[PDB]
Amino acid sequence: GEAPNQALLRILKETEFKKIKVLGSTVYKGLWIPEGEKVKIPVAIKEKEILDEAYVMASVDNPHVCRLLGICLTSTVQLITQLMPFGCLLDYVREHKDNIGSQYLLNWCVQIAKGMNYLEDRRLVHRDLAARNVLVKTPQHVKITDFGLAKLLGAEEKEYHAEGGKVPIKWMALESILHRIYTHQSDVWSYGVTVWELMTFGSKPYDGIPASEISSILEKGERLPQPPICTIDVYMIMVKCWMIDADSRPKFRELIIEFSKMARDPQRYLVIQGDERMHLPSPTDSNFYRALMDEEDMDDVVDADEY
Ligand SMILES: *[C@@H](CC(=O)Nc1cc2c(Nc3ccc(F)c(Cl)c3)ncnc2cc1O[C@H]1CCOC1)CN(C)C
Ligand SMILES: CN(C)C/C=C/C(=O)Nc1cc2c(Nc3ccc(F)c(Cl)c3)ncnc2cc1O[C@H]1CCOC1
Ligand SMILES: CN(C)C/C=C/C(=O)Nc1cc2c(Nc3ccc(F)c(Cl)c3)ncnc2cc1O[C@H]1CCOC1
Repeated sequence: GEAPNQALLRILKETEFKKIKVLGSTVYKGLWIPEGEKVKIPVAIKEKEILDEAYVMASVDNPHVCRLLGICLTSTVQLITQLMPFGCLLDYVREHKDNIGSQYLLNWCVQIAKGMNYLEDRRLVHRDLAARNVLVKTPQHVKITDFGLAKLLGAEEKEYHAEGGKVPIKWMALESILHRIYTHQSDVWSYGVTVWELMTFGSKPYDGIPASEISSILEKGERLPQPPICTIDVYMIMVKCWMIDADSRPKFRELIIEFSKMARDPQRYLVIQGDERMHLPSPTDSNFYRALMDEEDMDDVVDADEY
């Protein structure tokens, strides 16, 4: 029981949207033009459980998390958000398997963990983290989305018990599979899987194995394998995320740091054939920040903004 959520739910008129085109099953492309303000805000449009998803998206503000611009009540309920032009990261990495480099992959890892740590501070358990629910604003800026299964926790409450509903098994932590328990530390597990998804350029977890065998696979000790491009340093972290003890997994704030240190020297932690040739994103604020210090300190210098 925390502070009054004082977020503003904004109701939007049908007459403000223009040039609506479909994306698939429902979500749409579109343009929002607020009352005669003469500006175009590109938007996505998704068509009472949906009103919970709205409450959440309405209530979150952070550079690596999608915010609801508003809802629309005409005919049926519609969620309006900023259009992310490059779509979901899962499709993006598949689409650019042979054009993605090591700096990008590590930059996204940081950005996601940055978003998730935020959600942890707001007491939200996402419950459906995966590369499909990470979207691309620009190639070097990704955001977390899709709070359809998200749940808020009390100040008191540490876990969330589920009543039975469809959840993707191959991202789920073991406690979630066996005991229907959800915690920030189960989202950590899912984050590990998401990193595995990126480091294998959009491969399918446990490809071939059905969902029924999963709980029993993980009980036996087996995990996802070490991606070819991953040094033991990176794989270690993934495996740490998939540990049986929820409290022994990394913590999203720790994951920021671990991945941020690697991002200084991506070619030391990922070995991508043709990485010399790949396109590089803009230097990170952190990587810039560090070069401005004395050479003696730079070994261990950390940008406080990621701490
Ligand atoms: C991934 C395809 C994909 O994600 N496409 C896509 C989504 C999207 C969203 N998503 C969204 C989710 C929840 C929600 F409440 C709202 Cl309001 C939106 N949001 C904005 N823009 C999006 C764009 C988008 O795509 C782009 C590519 C073509 O042009 C748009 C496939 N997995 C689902 C498997
Ligand atoms: C992440 N990497 C794997 C690939 C990097 C891709 C990238 O930067 N792409 C793309 C970058 C684009 C870009 N960049 C840009 C940058 C700085 C600026 F100031 C301005 Cl004004 C523009 N501007 C316009 N279209 C683009 C389309 C891209 O890609 C489309 C077209 C074909 O494939 C998808
Ligand atoms: C920064 N440096 C470290 C290297 C730069 C790399 C780079 O730009 N790469 C690559 C750049 C690409 C590019 N750039 C582009 C830029 C401006 C434009 F107006 C237009 Cl139309 C296109 N467009 C399409 N594919 C590309 C593939 C690249 O790399 C792939 C294909 C070969 O191996 C990996």
